[PDB]
Amino acid sequence: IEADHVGTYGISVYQSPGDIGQYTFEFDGDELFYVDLDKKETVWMLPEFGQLASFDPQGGLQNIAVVKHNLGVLTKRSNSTPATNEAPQATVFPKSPVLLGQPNTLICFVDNIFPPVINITWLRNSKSVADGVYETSFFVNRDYSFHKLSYLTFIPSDDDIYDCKVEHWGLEEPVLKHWEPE
Amino acid sequence: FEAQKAKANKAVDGGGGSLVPRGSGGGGSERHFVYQFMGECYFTNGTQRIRYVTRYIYNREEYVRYDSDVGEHRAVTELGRPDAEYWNSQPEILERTRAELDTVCRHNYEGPETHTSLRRLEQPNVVISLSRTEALNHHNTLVCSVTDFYPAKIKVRWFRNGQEETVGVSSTQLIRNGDWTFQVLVMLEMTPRRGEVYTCHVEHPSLKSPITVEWKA
Ligand SMILES: *[C@@H]1O[C@H](CO)[C@@H](O)[C@H](O)[C@H]1NC(C)=O
Ligand SMILES: *[C@@H]1O[C@H](CO)[C@@H](O)[C@H](O)[C@H]1NC(C)=O
Ligand SMILES: *[C@@H]1O[C@H](CO)[C@@H](O)[C@H](O)[C@H]1NC(C)=O
Repeated sequence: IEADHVGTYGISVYQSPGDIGQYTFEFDGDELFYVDLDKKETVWMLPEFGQLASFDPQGGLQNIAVVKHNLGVLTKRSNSTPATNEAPQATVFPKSPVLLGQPNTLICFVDNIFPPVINITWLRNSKSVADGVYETSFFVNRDYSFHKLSYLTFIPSDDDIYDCKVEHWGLEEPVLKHWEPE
Repeated sequence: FEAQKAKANKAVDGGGGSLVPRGSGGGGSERHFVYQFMGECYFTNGTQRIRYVTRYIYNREEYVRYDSDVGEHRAVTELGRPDAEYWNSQPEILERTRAELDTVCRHNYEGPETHTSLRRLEQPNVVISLSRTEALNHHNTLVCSVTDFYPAKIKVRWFRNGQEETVGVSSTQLIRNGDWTFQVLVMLEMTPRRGEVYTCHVEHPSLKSPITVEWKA
């Protein structure tokens, strides 16, 4: 609510089926960094940022344990009521203007994701391409749902085309968001 | 600068109370459970008025909370009561949280956040183009792209070989890209005529002076 800058910290998410965890720090809608729970290390999104600030990775692991604990409880304390699935959206768009031959990044914005278990796949003329592909941590939404981003590093050409493929237990079948320079 | 983390308090025993039916859902899912904690703390006017709010969400419902303008944990829903009371009784628990407004918030703003977020100035790229299918018919659009900028406060304006034009002007919304940079598109419905010089005026993010790009004749 009413406030210039907003610092979202210690965001700890955990999912019962699957021992699935995510620990993140956000600022004004932007990810400061996330802690790999496996590698056990702070990963900043802006490497410049990492060189000026630091975070102890054990803090994040430490919080997941709590979150992990707390879940079971509420789970119990709640006659084991499952979470209701939702239908996510999808918007694709280029980082910068299309200019054939010149490197560009295709962005696939997904919002209203819940639960935080989604599959996002890039399709180049129907060819599940994987490489030069990047993805972001789940972002917090007001209604406690989420939204994630995927990035496709590509070379534009007025011939081939693309299609961001989204799969979520909330959609009867994969949603296809088509984008093309033409 | 080391950033401080907001801590989550443990949920009391939690016997496993049977929460009578409500308004669930279905028609295409499975059995899943999601927990969420976050130490959101609101800044305004420098670090003069902070407000710390820790929320614990079950599935997708905030069940317990801690507001800084309350000074204690308040159950947002019945299944919170257990937690709200216990945490409000332990000085070890409630006084530590009560302290995050400075240790886990004023600290971060003044420390990491100022030497990082608050100093992020990325100047915007700008170039104009020609769209709207073919020429004179009802189609002749000029698009000025303002990309890869940050912070978000920005102002973009069109100009017809002289004055500011507002009619037939359309600009997208903010459009975050996820990587700490913004981009906003500004279209202009027009007709090119000999000698006409259109220009796009952009300003703020990191320009000590409002930049301008011309689209000759
Ligand atoms: C996501 O990919 C995994 C990999 O096998 C698969 O098991 C799961 O069903 C997929 N979920 C969807 C539909 O997004
Ligand atoms: C607990 O869950 C069982 C199984 O869904 C349900 O039948 C029962 O109504 C719940 N407990 C209560 C409040 O009776
Ligand atoms: C409060 O101070 C900040 C300085 O960072 C300024 O941006 C803001 O305009 C001031 N209050 C308002 C909203 O007028």
